[PDB]
Amino acid sequence: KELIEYFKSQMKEDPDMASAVAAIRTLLEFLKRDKGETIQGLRANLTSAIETLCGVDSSVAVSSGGELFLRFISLASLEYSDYSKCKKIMIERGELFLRRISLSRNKIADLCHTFIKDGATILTHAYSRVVLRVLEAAVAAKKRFSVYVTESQPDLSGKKMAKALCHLNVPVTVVLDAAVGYIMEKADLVIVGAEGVVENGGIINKIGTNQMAVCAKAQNKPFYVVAESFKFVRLFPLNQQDVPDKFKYHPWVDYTAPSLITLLFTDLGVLTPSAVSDELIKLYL
Amino acid sequence: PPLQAVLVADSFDRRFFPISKDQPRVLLPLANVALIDYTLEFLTATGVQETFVFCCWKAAQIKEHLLKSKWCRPTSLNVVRIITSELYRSLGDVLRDVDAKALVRSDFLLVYGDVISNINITRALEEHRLRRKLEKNVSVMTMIFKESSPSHPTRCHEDNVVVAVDSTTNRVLHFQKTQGLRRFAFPLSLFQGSSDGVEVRYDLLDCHISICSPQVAQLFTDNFDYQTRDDFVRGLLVNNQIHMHVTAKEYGARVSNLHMYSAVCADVIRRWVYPLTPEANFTDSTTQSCTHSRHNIYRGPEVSLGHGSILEENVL
Repeated sequence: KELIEYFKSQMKEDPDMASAVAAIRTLLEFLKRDKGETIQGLRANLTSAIETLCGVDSSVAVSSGGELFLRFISLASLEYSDYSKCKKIMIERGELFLRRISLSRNKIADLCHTFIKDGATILTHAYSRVVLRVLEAAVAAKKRFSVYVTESQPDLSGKKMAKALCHLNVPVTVVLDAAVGYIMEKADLVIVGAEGVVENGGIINKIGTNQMAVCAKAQNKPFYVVAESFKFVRLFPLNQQDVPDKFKYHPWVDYTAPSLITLLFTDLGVLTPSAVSDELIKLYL
Repeated sequence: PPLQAVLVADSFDRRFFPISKDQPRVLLPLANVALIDYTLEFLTATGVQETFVFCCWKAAQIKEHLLKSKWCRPTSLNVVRIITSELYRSLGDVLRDVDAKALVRSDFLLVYGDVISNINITRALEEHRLRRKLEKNVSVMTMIFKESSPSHPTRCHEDNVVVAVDSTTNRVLHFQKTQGLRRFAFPLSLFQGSSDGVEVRYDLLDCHISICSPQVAQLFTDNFDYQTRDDFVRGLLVNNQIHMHVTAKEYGARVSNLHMYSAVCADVIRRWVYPLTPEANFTDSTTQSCTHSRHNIYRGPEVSLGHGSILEENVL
């Protein structure tokens, strides 16, 4: 088809860009193709596309972006119940939404880079563009710090993060996945990216994040999390088993409770683990 | 009666003999900030409403620095007045000239242009006025002293003094320096009238802050060979009464030589002269802003600190 190809094309011009933003761009672009003038036909065709896209890419971010797009179309449906000017106004609002989501990363970096002090040691788990941007803005602010990255045994992405950080002239250091407890005392704060924010405040991240959060809680170490707004998902896992199996697939993801998180840096502002629930309730997604 | 002070922005003694050739003593940067700024801030904070600034040595620089400063602005509550002259050779001539011009009216403060202090003088001034109103023209001067230890670095030998005061009501009966002298002598006149509350004090730091009276200037015109304040006090004590006021919870010191300079600098950086600190920026300047951090490390704007250097203690 065209959905698969367009998704892969948007993923390929810029590797940097996340999967959910690319999926939202593909959905809005396919919205221009729509010929049916009935609302359930538009709804079902687009929902089919979002499920197929989610099948292609097993990630929580893609599903979150799809859920947000359907909720935004449902609001634009409660506009007038028209689907005559509704498609037009919806396209404009969607373009505005895309431009706004583009600046999310810069907003998160400019808001989170202030919590890093000169001479402090940072502890990161895996590669993430958001934490990389935060660190680049901190070093851009005439700051000096040391970073410890976990190798991320499932896929050697921690080494990629360390390479991209050492390229910015920062004394990075790679540690073993089993050494997260040995270097926890030599870290002043922990900053990691989140793949998806659950209803209560927890985060769905790489398999090696919950144990690090546990060690941080055991040593009173600030555990900060950086994530965008399009990663908010209406899930409520009670333990490591309540997480959907489609997101885990040696699992590739785990859930972290909000009691182990100190603060959250999102494009909407710096928030606590409980404010995200209020935001999700306000959206009624 | 509005509180008025006199500022001697020239110290007729030359101990900073090399450095004072190109640039006055009272504009030497202590903590990136001149001493006359410290003195004016102290006067403005203690309640002074008017000051009379006298300058002889390199007065042009003094005046054009004060004229750029914030105290000469129309929004300042301490109106300053610059009186310049090339004849002045000592403090006695300055006080004689004040008496000749009739500037002062009531109890005025006599401070040097290189005094750094955060002392409040309302209490001592109140005590002074009540004492003066029980004894109308008795009780003429009040020297402010900061109680310290004889071991302290701030107590230099060149300014070190020993007093023989009354403990019932603070009153100076004997006052003398201890510069280059090992056994002190106290005359027997002290034990003449009462003889019960007499005490020797050696734990005192001369702040060089004195609550004077117009009659002090009168006596300065009377006695022609009064060249300083110390000589005024000795010549009045051989013979009017002079009293004191001791402080224990406030800081005050005068920069007289280099050793005194490195003592007040250390005290100011270590926040001993709070609120007067570099972080506060009490001059309202834009090129003197700083940020106070841990271990009393002060960093300004555009510090460009290189990787590897270590700031370990109180630096500015």
